[PDB]
This record gives sequence, structure tokens and C-alpha cells, in this order.
Amino acid sequence: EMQRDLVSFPLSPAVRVKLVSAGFQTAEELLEVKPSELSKEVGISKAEALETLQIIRREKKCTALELLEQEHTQGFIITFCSALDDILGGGVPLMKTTEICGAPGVGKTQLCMQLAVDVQIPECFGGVAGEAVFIDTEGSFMVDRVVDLATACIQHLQLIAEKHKGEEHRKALEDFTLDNILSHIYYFRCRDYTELLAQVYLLPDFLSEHSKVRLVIVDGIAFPFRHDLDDLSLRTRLLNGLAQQMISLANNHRLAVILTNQMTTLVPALGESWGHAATIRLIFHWDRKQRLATLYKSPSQKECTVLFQIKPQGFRD
Amino acid sequence: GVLRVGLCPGLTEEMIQLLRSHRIKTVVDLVSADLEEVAQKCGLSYKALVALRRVLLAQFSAFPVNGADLYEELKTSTAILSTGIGSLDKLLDAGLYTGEVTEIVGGPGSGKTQVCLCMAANVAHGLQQNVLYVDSNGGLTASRLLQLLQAKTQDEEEQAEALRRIQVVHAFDIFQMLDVLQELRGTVAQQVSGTVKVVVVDSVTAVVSPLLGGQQREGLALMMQLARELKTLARDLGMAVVVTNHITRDRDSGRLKPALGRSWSFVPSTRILLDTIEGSGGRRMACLAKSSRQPTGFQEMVDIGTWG
Amino acid sequence: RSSLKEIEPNLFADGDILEFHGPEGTGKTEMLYHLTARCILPKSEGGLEVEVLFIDTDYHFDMLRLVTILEHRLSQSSEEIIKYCLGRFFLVYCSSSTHLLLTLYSLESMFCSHPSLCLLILDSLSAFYWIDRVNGGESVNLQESTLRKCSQCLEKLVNDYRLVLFATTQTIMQKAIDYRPYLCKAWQQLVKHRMFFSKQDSNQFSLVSRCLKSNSLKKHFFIIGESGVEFC
Amino acid sequence: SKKLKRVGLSQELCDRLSRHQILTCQDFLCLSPLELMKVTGLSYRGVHELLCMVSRACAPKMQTAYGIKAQRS
DNA sequence: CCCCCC
Ligand SMILES: Nc1ncnc2c1ncn2[C@@H]1O[C@H](COP(=O)(O)OP(=O)(O)NP(=O)(O)O)[C@@H](O)[C@H]1O
Ligand SMILES: Nc1ncnc2c1ncn2[C@@H]1O[C@H](COP(=O)(O)OP(=O)(O)NP(=O)(O)O)[C@@H](O)[C@H]1O
Ligand SMILES: Nc1ncnc2c1ncn2[C@@H]1O[C@H](COP(=O)(O)OP(=O)(O)NP(=O)(O)O)[C@@H](O)[C@H]1O
Repeated sequence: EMQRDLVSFPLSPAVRVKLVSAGFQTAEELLEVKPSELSKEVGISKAEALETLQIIRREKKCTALELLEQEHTQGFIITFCSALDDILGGGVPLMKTTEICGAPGVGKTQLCMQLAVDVQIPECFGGVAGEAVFIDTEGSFMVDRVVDLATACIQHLQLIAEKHKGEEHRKALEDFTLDNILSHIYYFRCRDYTELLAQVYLLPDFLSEHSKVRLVIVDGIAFPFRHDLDDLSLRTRLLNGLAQQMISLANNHRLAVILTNQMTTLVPALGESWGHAATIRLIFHWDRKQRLATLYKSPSQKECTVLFQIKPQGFRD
Repeated sequence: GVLRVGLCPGLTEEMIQLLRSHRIKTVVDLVSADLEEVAQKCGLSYKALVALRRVLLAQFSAFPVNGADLYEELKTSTAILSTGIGSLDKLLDAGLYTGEVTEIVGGPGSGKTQVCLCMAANVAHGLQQNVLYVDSNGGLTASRLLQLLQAKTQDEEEQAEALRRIQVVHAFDIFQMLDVLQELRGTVAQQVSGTVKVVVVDSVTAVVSPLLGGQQREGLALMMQLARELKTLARDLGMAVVVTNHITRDRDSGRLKPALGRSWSFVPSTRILLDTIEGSGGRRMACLAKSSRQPTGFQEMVDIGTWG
Repeated sequence: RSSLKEIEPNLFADGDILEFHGPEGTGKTEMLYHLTARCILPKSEGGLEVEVLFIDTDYHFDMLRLVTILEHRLSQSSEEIIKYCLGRFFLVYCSSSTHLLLTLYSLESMFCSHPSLCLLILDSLSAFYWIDRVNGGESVNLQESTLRKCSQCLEKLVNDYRLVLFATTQTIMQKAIDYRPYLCKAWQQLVKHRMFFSKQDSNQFSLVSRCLKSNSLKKHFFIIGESGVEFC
Repeated sequence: SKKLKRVGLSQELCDRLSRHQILTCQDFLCLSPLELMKVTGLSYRGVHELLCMVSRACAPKMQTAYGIKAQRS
């Protein structure tokens, strides 16, 4: 019969020390222990006894086939660029962490606004019909640009709907108006990295309240850490923790987590270990005054560089 | 552990109360303390205490298995689970080994996730054995597994069956991962139906890194408890554990080494270090950075484009 | 029983407790395999034909590796002879320091039974250090109490049955001879010789045997191949 | 930043944090939840509640893009 | 007092 060590459970360090000093090495020896008996023997308080009993007695197994069906039903956030959609497997994937690395002024924030617009696209139009959460740390989230992108997306959906000749498309676009799009983008302004960490901690509760959010964007994860943080070890710890928080949020709440990152001197910033954080990595870079998107790391598509551009209509090929 | 009713036959409540009152709380205190003096100052029978100690050591201690019996049982119960990659199989001498922790060390985009996905696809389809993929960094995409299975075979029913064999579990901090591994240990205990044969944990370093750093050593303890869970899964439960680990440069020698430090460097029985070619994207150099049955440092070339 | 000089001639030019200390892939478990082979191979081949007990507190004992080493050590290798040689070998699996202590207290009752088991490999003693040092809290006495009890039981066992204890301690600290002691002082006092392992960039391995009662350092160089350990 | 005395922290826990030189939101959030488990006691479940508590006092307020549209006009 | 950390 298996034995689960208390060091494995998220018990209080002081409570774990007192429980093993009392002699509880494995949690199996506490399931039948009453909370009053536990507190009288170990010496921890009543609340601590109740909490540790809850924790020890607390401890989804979806097969890869069910995961594939989820991936098919949970549509990718279409990027409106055919090349990136092809090399991202249909767009920015849900339940994944994408990292848009690049030099300043290459089009990372334009992509973030485009995705925030494209999440509200209805399901019958290939979208996910969800809200977007924007976490802007660089102070570059321009509302006029996202309004223009929303207008262009609405026109594109109108064109494809009236090419389809379908009443369901018209009904689904009826609530897909500019006011709804701008009311479906929950924007946070994290002034510094402690604000960002606090907002990432509050994101699970916010999304439990807002159950229809499908995208979370961190417009600049390099900015709050490369500035006002002179400790490299602390930066590494905070980045690892925040990366785990973002991936956990994306998978638990069926999201896509975009993370914009700056370039350092060529190579993505925030250390080489941070390259292990995001599931997908897209470097946006300039070649002869023309924009190329490179799929540096992706667990589903081969590395390949494609052509894209920014137009008044938004994020095009 | 502590003394409780039903822990072992022959004990009673008043015995436990007397032992507690005589500064004996646990099994280690019961068996380390002198039986004669506790018997004479406690009122309990000496023979009863001797029998209690004997059954306690019979139950809580690990019997020494003979070398020949162990050898003949692992000559059948072990398995060289082929990775599905010819060159990586030749580097590992035909591939994984059931009963070991295998660590696929590498940098970002080094192929550890792809190696583990090909491993899971080949085990689920080639050997028709269930796989557990403990996704921690989001690397596992069922579309990539489907692509690998389509490369392996073009029968839709076979691909669907192989995908259903691969069981995906998401665990993003150390406590979720430990809960997942302990739940798997309980599941295998109940099962001993197609049981899980490969446990891919991609990546251990993703969930262990937040623990490390600062003035706390419970991060090291949680890392070592994760190591104990992985090694009990590997050896005691007889299934191939393939963890993936990041790679870091030591700030004293400028040499690449597995992450999570010296304490974790001893954890994987086998370790494959994947790195990129200094002079194609698909091609990667695979080194046997650590092994127990093969010379260290052998270089092979693995081309991810050849499968998929 | 057998002497320490014949256990492996190169390390021992001269009831001991010996420690193996070194990073991963430096040959500690392989030196343990070499000692196991020299102790369990028959007198005809050139071994001592004495039983060896191996404690996996770390779960890296590769049975296939030991069988390969044996098959290469014999002049003529056969399945029956390999099974006979492995009948002398014994393995214990310890998952925790409390489990290690209970296994030791039960192992006393088999040491009494087996007179020919002269050598006791314990790989690795430090495997439960970190865990032991967190649930014991900040009190140094509490955190190393169980490993102290294991150390006392180990010294009792090696004194009663005249065992040669080859312990492996994993180097996990840097010390700001790469050796920073971290186990309990009740274990350090037992150690007679400390043998530090290193690898030269990778077939060549360096061992440094320091005798504590004389604080004398001796240097050895050895290689590992399919045969086992061959001392240069 | 904002000191934990006015965040809503309990006085005993404020003293425990101050004993380890923990005073502001930066000092609290910058540590891993396992370090906070060590310093504050409490569980991982019990320290995520506290991390959410401190963040709610020093996290940005939600601002819908329609809110920015209304404010700019 | 070492722990991890490109
Ligand atoms: N309305 C527009 N029409 C055409 N081009 C535009 C428009 N708005 C922006 N651009 C171009 O698109 C790019 C904007 O990139 P941008 O998305 O701001 O990168 P960024 O991530 O914000 N840089 P940084 O803030 O340092 O991370 C520039 O090349 C602009 O010239
Ligand atoms: N279908 C495919 N065909 C060819 N190459 C592929 C394919 N999918 C992925 N790749 C390659 O795999 C690389 C990324 O490998 P991957 O295994 O996801 O990185 P990883 O290091 O294992 N995961 P991480 O922990 O984030 O570093 C890409 O850059 C591609 O070169
Ligand atoms: N057949 C072989 N031929 C050549 N070299 C080998 C062979 N088998 C193992 N080795 C190498 O010899 C060394 C033996 O490893 P090992 O003895 O387990 O190191 P270690 O000190 O035990 N590390 P650890 O297991 O974490 O305690 C490693 O460097 C192996 O790569």
C-alpha cells in the first residue's frame, strides 16, 4: 500500500515539522486521526489541524484523443495572417503560451491588439467567441488602434457572411459590434513587475468570475523585469514562477497566453532559461525593411520564417 | 510511523497509551528503545513487545531481495522501450529502459519535448502500451502526437486508439505534480486493463525552478521528493520515467550541465543531452551525458523532420 | 573474515567504514560494482566469493550493468554461473531515512544469519539529506536525528559482524579535494577513509583516498569500460 | 510600495514578516510562495489566499477597453 | 552554513 510523504503535501513547514516530530511521516497515518486528537498530540492550533487534514485528504486525466477533440473544438485564435495561421497550426493556440519576441517597433503590440479583436469573433466564423484580457506593462496599448482593428474585423466578417448567405451569420454578428468588442477587452496596466505579479495572482479569480475570457495578453514581460530589478537570480525566480502561473492559467481556464518579449544583443531577452517558459516562440524581425516571423520553438510545427505586414486593416500578410 | 489501532495485529489502545506516556511515540522509537526496560517500567509483557517489534520490522522494513531472483525477474519485467528514433535508439542501445529515470536535458527548442512526443507515440502505437504525459510547460500538443502517429501509420482507427492510449495530465507546480504521481502510484497499486508504462514529465525543471532560490531549503526537499516519486514510479512500479530538464551554464567553468543543481544531478539513472548543430533546425546532436551501462559522451544525430 | 587489502589491491596498500564522495558520473556506483564483482566472483575466477549487500537509497542500481561487468570479468561467462555469482549479491530498496532505519534494524537479523556477507554497500547515504533537513525544521538535532540513528545502527552492524561499509555520499555543496561535510557528526566520526571521485575530460577517473586517522592522501587513476573498473 | 500593515495583514503575521525584513508588497510578492510558506507558516493553499489578499490591495484595477473609450471622449 | 542561478 502506497505511502504519501508529508513533504509532498502543501502543508505548512512548521506544521509539517511538528507532524513529523510527533511521528507522522506519511499522510496515510492521519486520515483516521480526528482534528482534536491531532491538535492535542502534535501541538498545532485547531485551524491548522483542520487545514492539514483537509490538505492530506484532498489528494483531469483526459486522454490524448480527448485532448485532440478539445483542440479541434477549442478553435485557434486566428491571427488574420494566413502564413502564421499555417505555421501556428491555425492561429494562436488555446491552452498554450505563445511568446512574441522581437526588437522594439516590430509589431508585437499590433499582434496583441489583433488577437484581442479576433477572440471575440463568433464560433461560426472560425473564432472562439470569447473575451480578451490585456495586461499592458509598456504603456503602449492604444485604444484607437484596437478600435480600427475591430472595425476592419467587423467589415471582414460582414463580407464573408454576405458571401455565405446565412441568417445565422447575421445573427451571430448582430452582437459582434464595436461597442461589444471594446467592452469585451479587460485591460490592466501593471506599472511595475510587482503589479504584474499581483495581477497574475488575481487572474484565476478574475477569470472564474469572467468565465468567457479566452485570451490573456502580457504586453511586455521583459519591460517590468529589465527595469527596476537589478537582481538576476530574483529575476529568474520571478520569471519561472510567472511562467508556471501563465501556463497553469491557460490550461485550467482554456486560454491562450500571449507574452511579448524584447530582444537583447539577436537573442530573446530575460536569459536563456526563459526560453523554456513559453510553449511557442515567434521572433518578429526586420529584413530589408520587410517583416518576417520566425517560429523559433514550437512543439507542433517545424521552424520556419514567414512573411507578414501591418496594414490599416490590421495584421495582414 | 506513529502507533495506531490496526497498524499491525496484536496491539491494543492501552499499549499505545502506555508507550506514549513512556516517551515512545513512533515505530522507530518502539524498535530503537530497549525492550527490557520499557517492559519492566510499563507493565507490558516482554514477549508481547518482542512480537510487536518483530511484526513491525517485518512490515515497515524492506526485505533484501536476492541478486539472482532480482536478476531473473528484471530479465523479463524490464523492457527496452524503443524511442522510435533509430539514431537515438543506437545512442541509448535500442532506447529507453523500463525501471529507470531518463532525463532529456537540453535548451529551449532542443527537442526534449519532441523526443518525448515521439517516445509516447511509438509506445502507444508501436508497443500498444499506455503512456502518461505529465505536461507542465504546455509542450504536449495532441496535434503533434497525431502527426507522429500518422507518420507511423495511416490507419485512422490505429491512430485514434494510439491517441486514446496516451493519457494527458496537466500539473504546473510541484504539489500538483506530486499529487499526479502519487495518484498514478495508487492507480498502479490498484491495477496490480492496460496499465501506464511510460511516464513523460515535461518538464520537471519548470515546476521545480520556482521552489529553488532564496532562504528556504524546502525547495530542495520538494525537488528530492519529486525525485523519490519518479524513482518509485520507475523502479518499484516498473515503468519508464522520462523527465525533461533544462540546461544551465555553471558560473565557475562555463560548462553546460543539467539544471536543478548538484542535488538533482544524481537523480536520473540515464540522461541524454540534446543540443543544436553549430553549423539544420531539425538536426540535433544527442550526447549520453549520464548513463549507468554505457560510456558517457557518445554523439549521435537526431533529425526531428524524419518522423512526422 | 576477509581483509580490506584484498577487497581491491590498488586503493588499499595497507570493521572499517569507507565513504565514496563525488559528483554524478564519477564512478562511485561503478567502484561499488567493481568491489561487488571482486567479492562475489568465485575463487576460480579471482574473486573472494563473499556475499555483498547493496542498499539503494537512491534507486540507481542497474542490474544489467552489474551482470555485464560480471560477464566480462569471467574468463568464460554462462547464465548458470552468473546466477550463482548473483546469488551472493543482495539488494535492499530504501525510500526514506525512516525506511532506511527500519531496513537497518531488520538487516541486523539477516547479518546474524549470513556469516559470509562481509561487505555492505550503501548507495547513497545522502539521498534523504534534504528531506531530513526540512521536516526537522531549523533545529539541527531534529533534522538529522533519523540519519543519526541510521549512522549508529550502521556502526553497530559494522562492529558486530566486522562488515566493511562502503557508503556513497553525493556531493551537494561547494564549500564556498572538493568536499564539504554535510551529514551528521555521528556519521563523520565513523568514516575511516574518504575516497573522492572525479572525471577528466571522460574515460579517465581520479580517486583520492584520504585516511582520517592519519590524514594521509593517496592518488589513484582508473578507467571504466565494459569490464568494470581497471586501475591504471 | 504599500506596507503590509495597511494591506489587511494580521498583527501577528505582520510581526512574523517584519522579523524577516518583509515590509512592502515588493518584499512579499518577490518571494516564491514556498518561501512565504516558510516565513509565514501557513499552507500553500493558505498562502495563495494571502498572496491574493496582498495583491488585491496592490494589483491594478480592471479597466475595460470600453472604459478607456468613454474616458478619452 | 550550504542550497539554485547561463
Ligand atoms: N495604423 C497603422 N498603419 C500602418 N502601420 C502601422 C499602424 N500602426 C502601427 N504601424 C506599424 O506597425 C509597427 C508597430 O509595432 P508595435 O506593435 O508598436 O511593436 P511594439 O511591440 O509595440 N514595440 P515595443 O513597444 O518596443 O515592444 C510599426 O512598424 C508601425 O510603423
Ligand atoms: N512537426 C515537426 N516537424 C519538424 N520539426 C519539428 C516539428 N515540430 C517541432 N519541430 C522542431 O522542434 C523544435 C522545438 O522542439 P521542442 O521539443 O518543442 O523544444 P523543447 O526544448 O523540447 N521544449 P522546451 O522545454 O520549451 O525547450 C522546433 O524548433 C522545430 O525545429
Ligand atoms: N560499460 C561502460 N563502459 C564505459 N564507461 C561506462 C560504462 N558503464 C558506465 N560507464 C561510465 O562510468 C561512470 C559510472 O557511473 P556511476 O558509477 O553511476 O557514477 P556515480 O558516481 O554513481 N553517479 P551517481 O549514480 O549519481 O551516484 C559513468 O561516467 C558512466 O558513463
